[PDB]
Order: sequence, then C-alpha cells, then structure tokens
Amino acid sequence: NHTAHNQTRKAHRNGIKKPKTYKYPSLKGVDPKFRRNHKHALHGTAKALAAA
Amino acid sequence: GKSHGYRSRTRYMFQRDFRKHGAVHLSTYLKVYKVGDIVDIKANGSIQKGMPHKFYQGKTGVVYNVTKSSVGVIINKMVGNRYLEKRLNLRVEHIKHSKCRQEFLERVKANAAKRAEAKAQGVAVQLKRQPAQPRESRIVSTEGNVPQTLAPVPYETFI
Amino acid sequence: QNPMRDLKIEKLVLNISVGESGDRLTRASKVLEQLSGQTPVQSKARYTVRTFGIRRNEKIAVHVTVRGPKAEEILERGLKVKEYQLRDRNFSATGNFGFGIDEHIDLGIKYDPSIGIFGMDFYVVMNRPGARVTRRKRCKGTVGNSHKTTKEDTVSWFKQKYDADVLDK
Amino acid sequence: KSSAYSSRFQTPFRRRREGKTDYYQRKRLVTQHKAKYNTPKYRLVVRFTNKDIICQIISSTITGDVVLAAAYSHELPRYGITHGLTNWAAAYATGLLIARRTLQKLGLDETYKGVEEVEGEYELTEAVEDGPRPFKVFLDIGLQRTTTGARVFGALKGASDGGLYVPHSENRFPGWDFETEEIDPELLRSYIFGGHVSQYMEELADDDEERFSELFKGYLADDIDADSLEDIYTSAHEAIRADPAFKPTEKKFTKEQYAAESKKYRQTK
RNA sequence: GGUUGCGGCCAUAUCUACCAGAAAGCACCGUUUCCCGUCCGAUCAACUGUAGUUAAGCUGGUAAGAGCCUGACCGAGUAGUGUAGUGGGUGACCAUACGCGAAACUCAGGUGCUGCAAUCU
RNA sequence: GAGAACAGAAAUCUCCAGUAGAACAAAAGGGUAAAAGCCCCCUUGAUUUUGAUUUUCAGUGUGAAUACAAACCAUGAAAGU
RNA sequence: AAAUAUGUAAGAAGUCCUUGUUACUUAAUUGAACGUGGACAUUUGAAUGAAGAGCUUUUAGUGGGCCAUUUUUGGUAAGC
Repeated sequence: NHTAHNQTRKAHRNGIKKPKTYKYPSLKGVDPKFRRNHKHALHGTAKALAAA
Repeated sequence: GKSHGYRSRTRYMFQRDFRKHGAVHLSTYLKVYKVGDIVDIKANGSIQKGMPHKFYQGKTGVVYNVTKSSVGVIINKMVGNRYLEKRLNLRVEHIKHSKCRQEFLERVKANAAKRAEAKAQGVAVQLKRQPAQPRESRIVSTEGNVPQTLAPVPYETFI
Repeated sequence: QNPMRDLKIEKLVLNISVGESGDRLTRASKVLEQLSGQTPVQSKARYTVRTFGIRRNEKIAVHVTVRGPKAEEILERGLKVKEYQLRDRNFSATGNFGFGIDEHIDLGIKYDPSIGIFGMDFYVVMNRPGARVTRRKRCKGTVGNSHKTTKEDTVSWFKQKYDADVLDK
Repeated sequence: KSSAYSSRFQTPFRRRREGKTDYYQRKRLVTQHKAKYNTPKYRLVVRFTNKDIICQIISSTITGDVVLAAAYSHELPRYGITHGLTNWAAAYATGLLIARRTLQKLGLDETYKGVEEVEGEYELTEAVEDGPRPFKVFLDIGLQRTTTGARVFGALKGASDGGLYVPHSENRFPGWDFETEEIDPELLRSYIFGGHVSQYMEELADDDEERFSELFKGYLADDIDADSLEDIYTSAHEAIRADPAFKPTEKKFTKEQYAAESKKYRQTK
C-alpha cells in the first residue's frame, strides 16, 4: 500500500535526464498575434537577404 | 478518504505575510518581462486569477511567451525517472525577477571591461572566481593582548 | 472671540418611532411635512423583537433632518414647550443634545381632530465651522482637540443663548 | 489602543492615509499590456483646487510618475481670461492649452488641429491616413465624483477639441438629455463659452442688484458686462492656438534666497 | 528651504498629547440661477476668490510615551540539529568527536527618505 | 461608550472610538476596507469557433481551472473588466 | 525562526557596436522577435570527476516482500 522503498534507486539507475534544450523552441504555445507577424518578418528577411 | 485538490495542503503557502495584507504595490505592474528572462515563482493569495500550483511555488523558470497581464514560463519537473518541460501561464503578481542572474550579468560586464583593459594595456589578468584559499603567514604581536590564561569552570554553586 | 470658532448649529433631526406600520405612520409623515416643509423619510427595522412586534425590514419610524435657518426656529418653538428647562443628563459627551415632547400640536401648527396624537423626539447636533474635513471625500481628517465640541462648551452656548437656566442635575 | 493593537496594526499606503490616491483606480490606469514592453501609458490628470485648475499629462515609472507637459489655470491671464478661473469655460481653455502645448512639444500640432470652430458636437480626434496616429491620453478624474455636466469633463472636451484624442463619450457633457439619449450642442457651446455665468450675471442685474455686485465685484470693477464673455473666450482660444508654449514666471529670487528665509521659521532641532 | 499636483518604497511614515507656522500655496469659508444630487446645496454639483480666518485640516518641533525599524564582546556558541562509535545507562535519556547554529529577551541608536513638474520672500 | 417622549436587556435617531473582532449560499482553509462586504443603476462574457496549458496522470480519459487568438456584445467618462 | 533536505545561474545558443525584415507594437523613423556586417575568440569566465556523449528499436522477468538505525501514527503491549 504505497511503499516508496527502492523507487529512488530505480529512478537513479538509468539516470534522471534533463529535457535537452535546442535552439529555436517551438512557436506553438506563444501568442498567435505575435506568431502571425513573426512568420511575415522571417519571410521578408529571407527575401531581402536572398537577392543580396 | 484523502483529497488532492488544486489548493490542498496549502494553508501556509498561499497566505500573505504579517502586516503585508491588502493591495499589491504598483512596482509589480511596472516591471517588464521579455522572452528569455529568468523569473522566480512566488504566489500571493490575494490574486486568485492565474495562480500557479503549489508545486511551482519557489521554482525558477524561463519566460517563453509574453501576453497581456500574464507571462508564460517553462519549468523542468521531475516525474518518474526524467524531467518534463511544463509550460504554465501566470499573472504578473505571482512573478518576481530572479536576482541570481543579475550577479552573473554584471560580472560579465566587469570582467569584459577589465579584460579589454588588460589586453590593450599589456598585462595578464585572471577572469575565473576562486574559492576561499587557506590563510597565510602572519606574526601575531603581543603588546596590549598579552595572553590571558583560561581554565575550565567548576560545577558547585552553579548547580 | 474668534470667527471659525463659534458653536454654529449644524442640523436638527426630528424623529418619531411609531412602533407600528400603517395609518398613523402615514399620518405622521404628513405631520412632519406640515412642520418641516421638507418631505421626511421612513426607516426600516434593524433586528426583530417579538415583544415589540416588529420583524425584519419593515418601515416603522419617520425622521427628517432640517438645517439652515428654520432649524433654530423649530428648536425655539420646541424649547418653549419644555419651558426652556433642560436637564444636564440630556447633553452628551460629544456636545450634542436633545429631548422629547409628548404632544406634537403645541408647537405652532394647527390641530387636526383625526391625524392622531403622538410625541416627538428632538435632537440637535452642532459644531464649530470647519468640520467639512471629516465629511468630505478627498483628504479626510479629524478635527483637533481644541476644535472639538464638548458638553461644557455646549451648555455654555446654551446658557448664553435663550437665557435658559438649564438644570444641572 | 493596546500594545497588542498597535503591534498588529497595518497602516495603509501613504497617499491612502492622506486620502489623495485611489490605488484601485490607479492600478488599472497605469498597468499596461505586457506585450507593449516600455510603451508609456499617459494619463490626463485634471485636479481642482479652490482657485486653480491643474491639467498635467503624466506617465509612470517605478521611480515615481513623470510629467510630460503641464498647464495651470493661473497662466490664463496671459491669454485673456482674468475672472472665474475655476470656471467650466476656464476648464475648457485649460484642457485646450494642455492639448496644444503637448502637441507642440511632440510635433503633431500641425497634423492634428482638432476642431477650431467649436459648436458643442460630440466628436473624437480621428486619425489621419498615411501619417502618425494622434497622441493618446487617458483621462483620470482623481477622487472626483463623475456627474453629467461637471467641470472635469470640460478639460476632457477642451483636450479633445485641441486634438489630444482622449477616448470618451457624450453622456457626461452638459446638455445630454437622459430621455432622448441625445446631447444639446447649443447648450454645450453655451457652457464652452460663458453662457451659464453670463446668464446669472444678467439675471442678478435685475433680481438682486447688490448681491450681483458682491458676487461679480471684479466684473463691475473691470468693466466686463454679460455679453462680452463670448468675445473674451473666443479670442482667448485663438491666443491659445497661437502661442501655447510654456514660459515660466520670472523669479524674484533664485531659490537660495528663498531657502535662507524659509530656514529662519522652520523650527528645527 | 516652504507649498501644491502626480508618485515610488509603504509605521524610521502609525497612534496619543501640547506649542509654532513669514510669504506663497492648500484649506476652512461666501451663494443657489444654471448642469447635477439629496429627507436635508451637510456630502456631491455649479457660481464667486467677492464678505472673512489661521480656529481647524496640513506641515514642523516637543515627549522617562505605546508601537515600529536597525545594530551587535546581549541572550549564546545556548536551545535545536546533520554525521560517528562493539560509547555510557535497565530505561527515559546523556556525554563525547566532526559540523551548522537560533529565538524571545537585554543594551544601544533612530522616528521617514526620495522622483517629476509648477510656484514662493 | 455617550445622549434622545412613550422606549427598558433589546424597537428608531445622533455623535465618538472601532485592522475587520462582520459579511462574502453551503465543510474547512486561504483572501478581501474609497472591497471581493452593504445599497443603487445598467445588463446577459452563464454567448460563437476550435486550439495551447495546469491539476489528478500512463503525462490517457473524465471533471475543474489558466492565459491568449478570431467574432459579437455588455458595462463605464475612461483605463479597463 | 533553524539543522538536514530543495529551485535556478556560474557564458560561444555568450557580451558589445551598427542597421535589415514585419501585416505585430508605438504619438513616432518607438519597441519586440529574428537577422546582416564587425570586435572580443589568450583563464571561453568557481571546485572535483568523467570508467565516452546523444539517440532509437524491441523484449524477458516482476507486479505476496521482509529486517535494522532514525522520525512517527493507531496500539496496554509484541516477532502487532
């Protein structure tokens, strides 16, 4: 009935791992009014630096 | 049976400090937050809209999303054998900036300044911190501080 | 002495606790209209007492608060019913005072043979000029100890006015 | 009371003990959208003392508020208004002065003239196309109670006529009938100029002819009759549009001779 | 330096009780025709700075004051507590070794500081 | 607490003190004083579209909440909500 | 208001200068986010260790547990 013996040893056998951050996190949870404009800003920056 | 509410076992955690009740002072609504700022989570029971859970009280996270009257933060949380990234939407009154970063930022500024000083002056400097080294040789003098002899103290009449 | 120091009258509230609710209540309303000129207001019941027969939220009493020049006129015609003989116990610790008459006809009104017979509660509160600092909204404050009105200053003003011979008992 | 009372007593804020600031109102007037990070949120502060009107434009930082532009009613003698400086028309002219002064400070006084020939209609400062948007200030009427026809909406009307884009509605201006839900512009214009003062002047000229002098003793001594108030306020508004820049009063002393005299009476330790 | 408007930190700012405020400001104050609101122009609204006053508000001093804040050869290296022993004791508990280490108290000191704009002998 | 005809322990009115000792539908805990309490006015955001997130958690469902987006509205002088 | 225990940070995905994008934001040629081009790339900004770091697929057994120190709750008390 919920004996927490051996659970920390089981947790620390295969390590307790960090979530492995990256550059460019996902824009799925951010403000959609900002994300809609950030799409157009990235597109305009790409079209500017393409013909340079 | 046992209960697991949203605010269970939270009697002392979400209560205002002694002689600190009432309205929130206006500095909290004027501190600005950008994406990437590291903030502490410290809820108050006065504003019930946008509270964190009782787990996240005291945890430090990184702002990922700024909108009207509330910021969203990212907190690693250990469940089982690994950490999960929890994204959570807090009002500003449960958020204080972390001053743990604003020693490192000013330290970067200071050592970049003295590194640019030394590399154009013609000397060598260290930029790493060091732990408390052992003490050095000193000659303790005896002019006013003549060593007063101490003795252990007896027990009778002290009782 | 000094201006902004005189115990000017502030308001005189006339009050009648009818105890019941009905035709004498509506009559006493017209009595206070014929006396004051202003329309009066009725008050509800705070609590419930079975032995006095009033329940929660029932209009039982009529009062009207008069100010300005007619307040001391009604005060004079109410004092000449008591023959200008007031007690010392009627004066409160904050310097306001009142009394109660048993017949409401002998003020100077005309008599009606149908509107009922009742007494009336006179109460008058007065203070020196400058008590807007408590009653206003922005920047409230309490009047100073030298400017507060007490029982001794009120009975001194009542002795100087009207040649009262207030009872000190 | 007790030691146990005074140890557990929590005093409120200082400008709440003084009774000067409503923090419940100030939170929502100052607190801004977090996605506009350092954008200042300007408040048109209108305050009424017993013989002066204070119209300031005020932003807010953590180290106290910051005044962008202020305009007082005791500089209206530079434009023509002498008597009745806590007037409805004087509140209008003060709001017009702070609007013209703020737009001259920013550089929008040529693009946003507002309305110049005022008839009392309800009209908001519409944005011009392919240019800058108008300056945006939010009015805050202190601890002052809002009633329809109050003086503090005269400064609102004056700022919106000067072209300061204060968002508002018409249902607190004088002349707004609560039955037809419509305003009377021929009454609002009569309050914008001197109509409700001048009408009382000509009524007291033949109803109580000494109380007329005891009220308008400055008007009779300065030879201002009832009908000239319109001509006073119109040329006053024209002078305000002409030169609204703020030049300070020339000081008698340079604030050290002031301090040397004020330290004499200050009763220090 | 005085004052006003808007403030920041929100008692070193509060509470209690006397005294003083030049100038300017603020305030009390004067009056209901109009906008407005009331049992009541008392609050609120409007008009006049005109008849008056520092009496109050406010500000500043004063107090073996209550509180509040700060500091330590204060309490005290005390209570508590992490680690160790085939330590002691029948036991409750205790001592020792390596560490961390309070609090109420006691004494001393203090009683708002400051930002923006305007104005004043 | 001090006062006022009947009127008192306890009906109505007036002043003074009053950091919440009241009230907030209901358990207990938290919160709240120009309010979140008490009165008054106007209303239907107790609405439409589906997403993201927190809690219990397998990071499944159910329940309940949180912050926005695109509409349409309410209220207020307004910021706002 | 401890002791023990606990979140985060200690840089190259960093810091600074300049000016490009945007339908977002601003009274605004303001800001936000992502950038271009330069500069610092020496101690790449505490200690110690690293016996490689990261990732994926698939599957067995298990899903009756007990004892000791310390804290503790029902319990007169236990090998409760």
